[PDB]
Amino acid sequence: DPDQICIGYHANNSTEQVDTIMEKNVTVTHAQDILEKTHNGKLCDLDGVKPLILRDCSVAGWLLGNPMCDEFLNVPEWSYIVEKINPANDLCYPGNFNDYEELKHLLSRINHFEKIQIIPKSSWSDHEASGVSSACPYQGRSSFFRNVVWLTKKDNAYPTIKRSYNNTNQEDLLVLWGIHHPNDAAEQTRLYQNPTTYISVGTSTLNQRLVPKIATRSKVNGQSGRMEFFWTILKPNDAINFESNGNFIAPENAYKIVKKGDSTIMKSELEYGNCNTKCQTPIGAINSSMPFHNIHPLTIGECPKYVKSSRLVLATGLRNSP
Amino acid sequence: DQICIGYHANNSTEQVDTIMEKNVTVTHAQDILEKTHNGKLCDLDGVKPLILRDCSVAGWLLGNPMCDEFLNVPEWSYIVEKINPANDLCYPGNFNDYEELKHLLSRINHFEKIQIIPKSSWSDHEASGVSSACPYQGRSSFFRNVVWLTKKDNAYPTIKRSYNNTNQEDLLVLWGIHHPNDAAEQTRLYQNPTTYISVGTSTLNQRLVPKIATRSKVNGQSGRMEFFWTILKPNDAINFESNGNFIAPENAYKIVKKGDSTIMKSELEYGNCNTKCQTPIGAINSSMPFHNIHPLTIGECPKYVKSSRLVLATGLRNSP
Amino acid sequence: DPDQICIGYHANNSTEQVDTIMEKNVTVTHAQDILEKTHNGKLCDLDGVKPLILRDCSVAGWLLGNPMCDEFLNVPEWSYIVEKINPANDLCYPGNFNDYEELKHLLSRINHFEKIQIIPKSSWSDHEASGVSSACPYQGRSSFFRNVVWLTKKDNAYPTIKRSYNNTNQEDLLVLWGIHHPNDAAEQTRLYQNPTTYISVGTSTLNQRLVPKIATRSKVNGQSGRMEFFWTILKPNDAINFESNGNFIAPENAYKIVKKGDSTIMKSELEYGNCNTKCQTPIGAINSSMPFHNIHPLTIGECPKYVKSSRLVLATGLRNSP
Amino acid sequence: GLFGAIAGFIEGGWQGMVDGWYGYHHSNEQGSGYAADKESTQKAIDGVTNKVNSIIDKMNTQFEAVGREFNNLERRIENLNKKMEDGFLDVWTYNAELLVLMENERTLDFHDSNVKNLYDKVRLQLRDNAKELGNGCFEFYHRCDNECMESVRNGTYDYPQYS
Amino acid sequence: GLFGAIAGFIEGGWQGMVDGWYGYHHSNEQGSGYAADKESTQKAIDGVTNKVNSIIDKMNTQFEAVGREFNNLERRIENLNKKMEDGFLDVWTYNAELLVLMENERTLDFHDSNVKNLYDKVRLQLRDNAKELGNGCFEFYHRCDNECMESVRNGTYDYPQYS
Amino acid sequence: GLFGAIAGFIEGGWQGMVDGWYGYHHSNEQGSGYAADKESTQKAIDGVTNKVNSIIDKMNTQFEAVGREFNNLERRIENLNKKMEDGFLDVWTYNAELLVLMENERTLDFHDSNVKNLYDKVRLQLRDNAKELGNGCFEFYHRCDNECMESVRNGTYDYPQYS
Ligand SMILES: CC(=O)N[C@@H]1[C@@H](O)[C@H](O[C@@H]2O[C@H](CO[C@]3(C(=O)O)C[C@H](O)[C@@H](NC(C)=O)[C@H]([C@H](O)[C@H](O)CO)O3)[C@H](O)[C@H](O)[C@H]2O)[C@@H](CO)O[C@H]1O
Ligand SMILES: CC(=O)N[C@@H]1[C@@H](O)[C@H](O[C@@H]2O[C@H](CO[C@]3(C(=O)O)C[C@H](O)[C@@H](NC(C)=O)[C@H]([C@H](O)[C@H](O)CO)O3)[C@H](O)[C@H](O)[C@H]2O)[C@@H](CO)O[C@H]1O
Ligand SMILES: CC(=O)N[C@@H]1[C@@H](O)[C@H](O[C@@H]2O[C@H](CO[C@]3(C(=O)O)C[C@H](O)[C@@H](NC(C)=O)[C@H]([C@H](O)[C@H](O)CO)O3)[C@H](O)[C@H](O)[C@H]2O)[C@@H](CO)O[C@H]1O
Ligand SMILES: *[C@@H]1O[C@H](CO)[C@@H](O)[C@H](O)[C@H]1NC(C)=O
Ligand SMILES: *[C@@H]1O[C@H](CO)[C@@H](O)[C@H](O)[C@H]1NC(C)=O
Ligand SMILES: *[C@@H]1O[C@H](CO)[C@@H](O)[C@H](O)[C@H]1NC(C)=O
Ligand SMILES: *[C@@H]1O[C@H](CO)[C@@H](O)[C@H](O)[C@H]1NC(C)=O
Ligand SMILES: *[C@@H]1O[C@H](CO)[C@@H](O)[C@H](O)[C@H]1NC(C)=O
Ligand SMILES: *[C@@H]1O[C@H](CO)[C@@H](O)[C@H](O)[C@H]1NC(C)=O
Ligand SMILES: *[C@@H]1O[C@H](CO)[C@@H](O)[C@H](O)[C@H]1NC(C)=O
Ligand SMILES: *[C@@H]1O[C@H](CO)[C@@H](O)[C@H](O)[C@H]1NC(C)=O
Ligand SMILES: *[C@@H]1O[C@H](CO)[C@@H](O)[C@H](O)[C@H]1NC(C)=O
Repeated sequence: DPDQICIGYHANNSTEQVDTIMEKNVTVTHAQDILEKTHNGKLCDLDGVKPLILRDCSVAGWLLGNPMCDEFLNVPEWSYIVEKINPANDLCYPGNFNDYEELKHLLSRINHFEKIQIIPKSSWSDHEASGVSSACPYQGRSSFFRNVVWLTKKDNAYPTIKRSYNNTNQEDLLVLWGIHHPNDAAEQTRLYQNPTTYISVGTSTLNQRLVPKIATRSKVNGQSGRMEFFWTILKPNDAINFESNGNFIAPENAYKIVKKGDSTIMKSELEYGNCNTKCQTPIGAINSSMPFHNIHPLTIGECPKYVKSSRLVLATGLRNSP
Repeated sequence: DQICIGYHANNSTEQVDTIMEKNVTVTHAQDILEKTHNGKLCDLDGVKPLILRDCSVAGWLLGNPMCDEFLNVPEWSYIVEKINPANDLCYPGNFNDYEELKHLLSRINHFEKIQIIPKSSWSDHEASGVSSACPYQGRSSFFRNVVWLTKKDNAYPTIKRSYNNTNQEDLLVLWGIHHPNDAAEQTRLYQNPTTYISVGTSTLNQRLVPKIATRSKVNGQSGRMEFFWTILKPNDAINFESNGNFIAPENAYKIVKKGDSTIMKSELEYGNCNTKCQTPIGAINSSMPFHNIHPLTIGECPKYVKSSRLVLATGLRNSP
Repeated sequence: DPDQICIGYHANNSTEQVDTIMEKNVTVTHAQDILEKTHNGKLCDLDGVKPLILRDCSVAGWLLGNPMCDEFLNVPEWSYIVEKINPANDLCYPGNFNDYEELKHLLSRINHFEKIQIIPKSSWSDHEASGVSSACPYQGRSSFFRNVVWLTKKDNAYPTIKRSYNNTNQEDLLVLWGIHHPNDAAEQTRLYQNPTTYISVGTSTLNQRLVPKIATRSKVNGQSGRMEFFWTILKPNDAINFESNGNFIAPENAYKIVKKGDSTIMKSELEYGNCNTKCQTPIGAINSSMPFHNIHPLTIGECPKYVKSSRLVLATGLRNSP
Repeated sequence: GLFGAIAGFIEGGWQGMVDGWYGYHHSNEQGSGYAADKESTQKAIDGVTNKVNSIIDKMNTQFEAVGREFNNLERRIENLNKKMEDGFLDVWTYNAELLVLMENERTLDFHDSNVKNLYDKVRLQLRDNAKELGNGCFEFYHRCDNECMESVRNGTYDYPQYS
Repeated sequence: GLFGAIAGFIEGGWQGMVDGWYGYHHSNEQGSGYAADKESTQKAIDGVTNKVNSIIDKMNTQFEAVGREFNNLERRIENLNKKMEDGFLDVWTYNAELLVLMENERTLDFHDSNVKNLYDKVRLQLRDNAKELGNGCFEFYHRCDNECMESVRNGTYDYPQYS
Repeated sequence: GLFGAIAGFIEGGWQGMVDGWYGYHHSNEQGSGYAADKESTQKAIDGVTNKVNSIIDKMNTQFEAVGREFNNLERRIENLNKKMEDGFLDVWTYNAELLVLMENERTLDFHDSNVKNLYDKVRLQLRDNAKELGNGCFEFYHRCDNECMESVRNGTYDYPQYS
């Protein structure tokens, strides 16, 4: 019957749980999840810009112009690059790409090339420029890389080559060339006539002299021969000078670096998702206002911070009485 | 009449630290830091380590004659090498990509050494070169697993050999080149003055050329030998061609057990003991979550920290 | 009328603010700043030892003796080394310095060299030993590096050189030499007579055999030729043996490594400050009792700990009432 | 709880108070009901909101892994690169999890504190004019009408008037 | 401590209380003895046990150094490698030591709170029927035999009957 | 604050008390003045001085960046080096900022706790012999002399005398 006043606190039907150091699974009236745990399982445009999806082609295969990669002969601007773990279409003619990983690292800061013809096939009068291999088929006929040219002897003669290119453009130029390593001495003379050869390359900074390596090697894509490729960045107004008396796989096209920016090479088996996002990972895009996520540690865009947690939940309310 | 409220006090002198106060006496505490080890190199969970004693990995693998103890070592848990092993390259020179090779070793528990090119197959070359640099029983000898080919009948015809890895395991193949002191020694040993060694696999495309140079004597010799290695995949083949200076394979190593291993640098030798957790200065038998013995451990170990002391309060402030 | 005793707490005129997790800008009676935010803008001696300020010279220019770097022919003991971002006097004759970054890394552990002669000019009876280039001007005329010598043919002959130096000193010795890469074969015979050449170098550990590279190259500082320099550390009682029949840039002077300790190479545009400190930064010196600072991450000396914080203040006193 | 009020001397919470986190139940002649204490509730909202934002903002300059590639004879630096990136991911993962745990504990004790301080606000006002039941309630000696009840929540209860 | 009980209004601890961390000391016509409050002692052990275990589990994915070797011309990466590994060792050593220091403080305060809360549990039940001594004790006005001594420990003291 | 005293039931601090952090205001027929409590003020200075020292000493071992140079075909390791050093700087910047925020919170609460315990020390000595106003003051039933007031600060208030 007498009047009274009581002090108390809020309870509700919440079953939300949080953890503390001294106690787990504490029921609270309110809690705030701060961990994004879901993704759309797709590769998307990044803030309106489509990526470069290399499909079955490698970076090497793309840049050298493996015939199987004609899809990527003059790609438009990209937001990022996707490459499979082991692309099928790489060096069709076997060998290697020198400092390949350092070249890939450059791409991570590039969004666009304008590929240009710097030395036309038609300009080789005293040499054959039409060399092909069954290792690089195109529509079932032997072919060769599109951006370089396999030079061989003409009328049992390989006169010493001397060609220069001056980068009269305003952009840095990525230039590619290579050397052919034959199987034996008989092959050497059959292709190039001269038994002892070299390729020398010079710019303002590059000072290269390559000598072929004759050796009997195991067949790869039908070939025991190898081709070894090289690259440099030719500055505006610098010139590149090639000299050779054999084994020279010469440039045809080179790439103007027209757009530098943030990019990356993701390894993913996924295909293009016809979709747009602000945060992309190799296994899916993220659309979240959460401050953390646990999707994948490699992301690009405006993203939450990655953590390995299976669960992050902050108490906001108080301990809820059952 | 009177009910009092109070708390446990005891005779404890165990002390703990907090932000605001050091050396706080409490009724109960718990040390969580292992501070002792047994000072020994032990078997890791029943599996003995490979103690290389005075031999280096290089001396072991190439077959330095002072390392004959390790001609066919059993399966190991970890590898122990001294800081500066006396028995390394007996014939002076270097091992190409040596550190990368030792990195692979850290994931290998066992090799099975096999012959891949018998001495008998050298019809047109001498295959018994030796040096006072590689004494066996104080007499001139050579590495056991590679062969020093020299001219025969004042001739060194062009060598051409293949070995196809028909085994099921990856194969570690080793070979070398000899760098002579002068043009006269070149002709004396190999006859031909301008020589090469080409080596090819599915991935390797190597051409080595020797380097005459005037050099300081090491182990009595001014000549050098440079050694190379590759991993030969099942069903791949390796192709050697040479017209001089070739230190050719005799034996190679099947990689028959991959797993967790390491190369510890330690001057200790075998402790005839067993442990679940091993460091280069000794082994740990403990249920503490932390230890400060040494940062490089192998096995099931507490977590390492540089601390000298780590004690959690469990009980309460102990009044005197 | 009735007597009273009250419990209370200190207040004052302090306007000092600190932060907590739940509350920013909390005014407190006492606080302690623990972050140093000021420096003197100068390069100073470190605890009485002056730095080596290379002014417009690079480490390469210094050690090889670019003629514009004569200021540094015999520098005294230093505490740290200061280099500009793009020093004008580097390799006057263009080319490159092999393992340059690894050499600079050794410099970080050295405080003093004593330079010494290892091969006098008087030993070149059968070669010319005064080759110079307009790429290495000094007082408006063609000159050359001071510490190495450009050998060329004499009386239309270049006999094979054999030279040894035994390190009879107690200290390790930094030895430098180079190779000249010419423009064409005509130049090769014009300078050295022998058309096919080499340089062989050996010690107890070194086993080198260099061969020059003709290649057509862009002019840098007027020259299309290049010079490539090498170095090694020669232990006491070991010896180095050079042999060459052309293209050899020979040692004249080498550097005894006389004092080893803590040092570093700072990149800075600042000049000497006529000033002393116990903690130095490429941007200015620090004199402070604060345990932390935010001046620059690269410091040498007795320094506070660097953080990127703009502010760090500990509360010591209590919440101050208005 | 550290401060002994939540699930302590006040045995349980009120589902009837949908209004704020802490507050009052009154019963008198005119009726009965719940009312949130707005000051303490607003204080708690601000502090908790600040805490949540602090935690997010402190992590804002976190480590961000980058894809790097290495060839077959760069295994040592590939392993170095991998353990470095994992190393930081493990550091930041730990920082986030521990911070959340530590602050969850403080947040629950903060609520406990606020409830105890609200109880003491009322106790110190009423003094001898109400009996302290020991369960969070005060039993008045005099009759406290709605205006009198409002004054207790205002912090404007006039003790001289009733003793 | 923060709660003012341990080495506070209760001057010191009891050697006689072997059977628990917190408890009672009664004295009536029948006799006197120490009795440990199981509810609070148990809560304490659970809380403390969970704290220790959590501290261990958070550090259970921590940095593990790996021997890597480098040659004479790989000094930069060798140094990079060494600084990276020392870096993580220092970070994890800091985390470990700091967490122990912070949680040792919270542990001692936890006990203090538990003793304070226990005292109030007794106080709030008794009210007028006992006199607050101030040393952590209550002198009864009405005699309390060994049955009501158990009811106050049980938490089942009927105030109305004694006043 | 957590303990309800500072900016709580004691509404403000005193400019008048220059002599220490916590203390007393008295009023008797002789005169009225300010007296700091030595023991509690000193305890607080020790704990706060230690806290500061502890924070510094835990950060005395910590990452130190080193200038490393790389050439045009070592961009990957250069990048790796950069991210590694930035990585540790960020970790340590976080460690410092966060520890200060957390310890600042605790420092203010520590002061609040100390004020409260001091209020309680006085309260428990007086009991009946003074009136609890609720604002931080104790209105005396009897007349407390200059001597009487000093026994309170000593902690030697003879209660049996005045009742
Ligand atoms: C007459 C003729 O060319 N027939 C073709 C067969 O050669 C071919 O069989 C493959 O032949 C491979 C080697 O031949 C090529 C090649 O790679 O395709 C022929 C190229 O024209 C030649 N290109 C140049 C510029 O010389 C190329 C080159 O000489 C070497 O690669 C240099 O190392 O050699 C090889 O033996 C394969 O194993 C074999 O299958 C068949 C089937 O594709 O088609 C015929 O038209
Ligand atoms: C006559 C004779 O040979 N006597 C022996 C001495 O040779 C030897 O003194 C050492 O001689 C070294 C050079 O000799 C070898 C060697 O390395 O030991 C002899 C090897 O049979 C020869 N092997 C081959 C396959 O050619 C080897 C080889 O030519 C070089 O190593 C290639 O660089 O040369 C050298 O001069 C030492 O300084 C010297 O001590 C003594 C010492 O026990 O024994 C004599 O029987
Ligand atoms: C023309 C001439 O012989 N000497 C003077 C020129 O130096 C100079 O014009 C420059 O000529 C440069 C090439 O000539 C040098 C040089 O680098 O300066 C002349 C050096 O004596 C010679 N040194 C040696 C040891 O042989 C050097 C050397 O052959 C090459 O560097 C090896 O590659 O060549 C170059 O073309 C410059 O572009 C040009 O300006 C003029 C005044 O400028 O006076 C000439 O008398
Ligand atoms: C809790 O109450 C809400 C109504 O506000 C309801 O949506 C929710 O389902 C309830 N939880 C249950 C029934 O478990
Ligand atoms: C609560 O924690 C337990 C173990 O502590 C866990 O197994 C469980 O999944 C958690 N939540 C549940 C059952 O909803
Ligand atoms: C490239 O072209 C311009 C003239 O069009 C010239 O100034 C420049 O020297 C050339 N670069 C080189 C390296 O020859
Ligand atoms: C207590 O700490 C002091 C310094 O704070 C230290 O020297 C000593 O080792 C500790 N206690 C004992 C009993 O040694
Ligand atoms: C090695 O032998 C296998 C089985 O006979 C064969 O199929 C394979 O092609 C050989 N490898 C090479 C590289 O020739
Ligand atoms: C604040 O007070 C101190 C002494 O109590 C005095 O020295 C100082 O000048 C004052 N500052 C201001 C701005 O009033
Ligand atoms: C107080 O904090 C606010 C942001 O909350 C800031 O804008 C203001 O400048 C701070 N006062 C300072 C730094 O004196
Ligand atoms: C260098 O000279 C010293 C001093 O006589 C001698 O002992 C040493 O063998 C020599 N070393 C070489 C490599 O010639
Ligand atoms: C740093 O500053 C103080 C105060 O101006 C000055 O007196 C002292 O000499 C300086 N210390 C050094 C090492 O330069």
